[PDB]
Amino acid sequence: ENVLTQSPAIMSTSPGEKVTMTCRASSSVGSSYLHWYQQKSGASPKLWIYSTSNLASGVPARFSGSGSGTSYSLTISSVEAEDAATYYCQQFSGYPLTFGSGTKLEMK
Amino acid sequence: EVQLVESGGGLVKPGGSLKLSCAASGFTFSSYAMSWVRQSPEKRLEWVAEISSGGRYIYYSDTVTGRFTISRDNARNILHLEMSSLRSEDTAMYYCARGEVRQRGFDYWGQGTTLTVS
Amino acid sequence: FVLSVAGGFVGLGNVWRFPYLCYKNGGGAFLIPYFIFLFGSGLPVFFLEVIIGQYTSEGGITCWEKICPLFSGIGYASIVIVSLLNVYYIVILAWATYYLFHSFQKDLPWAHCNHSWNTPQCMEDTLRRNESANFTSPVIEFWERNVLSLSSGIDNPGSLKWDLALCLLLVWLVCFFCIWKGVRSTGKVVYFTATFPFAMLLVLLVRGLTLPGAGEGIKFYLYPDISRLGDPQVWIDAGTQIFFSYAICLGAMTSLGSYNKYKYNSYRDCMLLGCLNSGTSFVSGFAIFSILGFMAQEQGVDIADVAESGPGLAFIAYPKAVTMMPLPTFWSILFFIMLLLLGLDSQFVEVEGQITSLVDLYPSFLRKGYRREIFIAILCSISYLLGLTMVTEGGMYVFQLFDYYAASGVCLLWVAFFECFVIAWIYGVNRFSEDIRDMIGYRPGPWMKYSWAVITPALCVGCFVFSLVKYVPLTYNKVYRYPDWAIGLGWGLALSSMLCIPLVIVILLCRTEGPLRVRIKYLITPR
Ligand SMILES: O=C(O)CC1=NCN=C1
Ligand SMILES: [Cl-]
Ligand code: NA
Ligand code: NA
Repeated sequence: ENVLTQSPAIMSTSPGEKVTMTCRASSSVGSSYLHWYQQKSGASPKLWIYSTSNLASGVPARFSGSGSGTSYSLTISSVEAEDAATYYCQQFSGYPLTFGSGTKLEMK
Repeated sequence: EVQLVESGGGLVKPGGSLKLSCAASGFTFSSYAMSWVRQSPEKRLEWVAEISSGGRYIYYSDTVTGRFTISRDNARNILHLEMSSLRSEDTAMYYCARGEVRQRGFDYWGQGTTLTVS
Repeated sequence: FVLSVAGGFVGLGNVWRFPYLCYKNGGGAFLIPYFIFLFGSGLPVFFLEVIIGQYTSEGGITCWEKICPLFSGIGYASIVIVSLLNVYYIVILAWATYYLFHSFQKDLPWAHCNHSWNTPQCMEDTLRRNESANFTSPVIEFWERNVLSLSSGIDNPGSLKWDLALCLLLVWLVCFFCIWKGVRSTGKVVYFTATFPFAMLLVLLVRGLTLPGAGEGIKFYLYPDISRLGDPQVWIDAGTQIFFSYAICLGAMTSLGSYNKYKYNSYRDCMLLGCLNSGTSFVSGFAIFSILGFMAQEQGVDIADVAESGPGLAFIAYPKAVTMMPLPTFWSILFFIMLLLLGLDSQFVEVEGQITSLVDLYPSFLRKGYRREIFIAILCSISYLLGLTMVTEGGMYVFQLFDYYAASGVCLLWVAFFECFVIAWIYGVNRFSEDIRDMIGYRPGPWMKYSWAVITPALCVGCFVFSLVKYVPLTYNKVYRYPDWAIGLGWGLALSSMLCIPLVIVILLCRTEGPLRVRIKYLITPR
C-alpha cells in the first residue's frame, strides 16, 4: 500500500488565524492524483480539494493546497467557525487507494 | 440532485455475511465508477473496493481482497458490496463514494451504514 | 515517450506535404477541411490509436485481438500503408539528399540560369518583370530538369536516373544502419534534432514573411474565396493530410502504444503533440506561402501558377527562399540537413513501427538475433528496389501516384472510418471509455465519444462517397492527366490496403466453424 502519514490529528486553531496541515506519502503521487477531504462532526466526508491545488463545489477560497510528489499540504488563510472538522488527504494513483489519518482541526 | 443512499447496516456475527445496498440517483449511474469507503470507529477513513463504469474493472483493498465482492445493478442504479468471512476488525461505517475521474476523486459521498461485528 | 514521438510525426508531412496540398487546393479553401478533419477526426483518431496501443499488451496487427478480433486486418491494412509510405517517403529523402549534395558548391544550381540543364525558355527571376507566360524560373526548371529530369509521362520512364539511385541508396544505408544495426536518436535529441528543425523553420518563416510581396501569398494562404468546396479533392486531400501528418492510419502509433505504461496519462500528451504538429504545419504554411507570394510578385505571374502544384513545392519555394537569403550555400546545407533530419526521424519511427508490428505478428517465426538482422536488410532491399521506380525520369509521376493513392488516399479514410466504427459500434464508446478511465483516469468527454461514434465515421464516409459521386481524376501539376492504366495502378495500390479488412473478415469467417451469427458473435468478442 501507499501509507499516507499526516499531520497530528488534534490541533487547536483560534478563529481568524492562518493554519495549515501536511500530508506525507510513502510513495510518489502524481500531484494531479491526490485529493483532500473534509468530514464534519459525525457527518459523511465530502471532497474538498482535488488534485492538491483545486477546490470542490462549495469550498471557500480560504482553502488552498501545495506540494507535489511526496509532501502535500492544505493551507487555510483564515479559519472561521465553520471549520471544526476532520481532514483526510487521499492519493488516488495506486490501485490500493489509501486515505490519510485524521486531522481534527478543533477550536479553542 | 445527486444523492447516494446506502442501506443494509446492522450487527452480524464474526465470520458472517452481510450485503450492502448503495442506491443511487441523480446521475447516469452506468457512466460513473463507484467505490466503497469505510470509516473505522476511531474515525480513520479507509478505502475498501471500487468498481469501474461498466463493472469489468474491479479493485479491492489489500486487507479485503479475498473476501469482499463489489457489484452493480445499472438497470435500477444500485451499488452492492457482498461480504463473507467478516472478521472482528471489519466493523466500520461504510460509505459508497462516486469517484470516476481520478483527478477529481470521490466528489459525491453517501450516508453511513453502521456495521458492527460482535 | 514524447521525445521519440515529437519527431515521429512532425516530419516531412508538415514541411513538404501540407505545403503543396494547400497549394494544389487553392490555399485558403484547404484550411477549412483541414481544421474540420483536425478537430472532428484527427485528434480523436490520434487518441484512439494511442489508447488502442496502450490498452493492449501488444500493438499493430495483434492489438485487434484484445479489441474485436473479427476486424483483425486493420493492422494488416496499416502494414500495407506503412510499407508503401516507407517507399515513397524515403524517395522524398532521396531528393532532399540530392539537393544537399548539389548545395556544397559556392554558386547554387537553382540560383542562376546559365546552366547545362536549362532550356532557352529560362530567365532569372529578377529579369522576368523587365521582359514584358511560357517561361520557367531557374528553381522550377532546375528541379524538373536536373533533380527530376522529368519526362513526358508515366508511360515514358526513360532511364533509371543516375545519382538519385545513389542518394536513395545513401538514405537507405543510413536507415538500415541506424534502426536495428545501431541505435536511434538517444542523446542527440536534446539541443539538436528537435529544436534545430524548429529554429530552421523559424528562420525560413522570418525570411519568407519579410520578403516583398509576401502579403498576397498569405492572402492566398488564408482566403477561402477560390477553389470552392464543392469539388471533393479538397476534402479528401485535407483528410488524408491529417491522417498522414499524424501517422494515424499507419499502425506506427499503435506500435508506440504498448511501449507506454498502462496507467499513463496520455490524453494531454496527445493533444499537446497534435497541436504542436498542427502549429508546425500551419507555421510552415505561412513560411512557404509567403515565399510563393514573393515568387509571384517577382515573376509577375499569379500565385497559383508560380510553382509546382505537386510534390515539388517544398523543393522549389524553400530553395528559392534560400537563394534570397544571405550566404545561401550555408542555409541550403542546413535546410536540406533539416529535411533529412525530419524525414530520417519519421522514417526511423515508421520502419521501427512496421518491424515491431511484423515481429509481433510472427514471434519466433523469424528468430531474433540472427534472422532479425536479415529481415531489416530484406525489407530495406525490397523497399529500395520498389523505390527505384520513383528515381527514373518518369519518377515524379509514379511518386505522385503513390502520394495520392498508396498511403494517403481512400485507404486512410477507410482505415480511420473502420477503426472508429469498430471501437464505437462494436467495442462500445462506453466500454472503451471505461478502459480509458482505468488507464488515463477519466472517461473522455463528448468530443472524443461523439467523434468516434458519429463525427469521424460521418466525415470519412461523406468524403469517401463525395470523392466518388463527383469523381475527379488524378492530375499532376494541373497539366498532366494520368492514363487509365496509371489510375488503375493507383487504385490497386489503394485497394491493397482497403481490401485487407474484408479479406480478413472472409478469412476469419471461413476458418471458424458454426452458423454465421454465432461466428460473428465469437469473432467480435475481445480476447
Ligand atoms: O508527417 C510526417 O512527415 C511524419 C509521418 N507521417 C507518416 N509517417 C511519418
Ligand atoms: Cl498537418
Ligand atoms: Na521529426
Ligand atoms: Na507531419
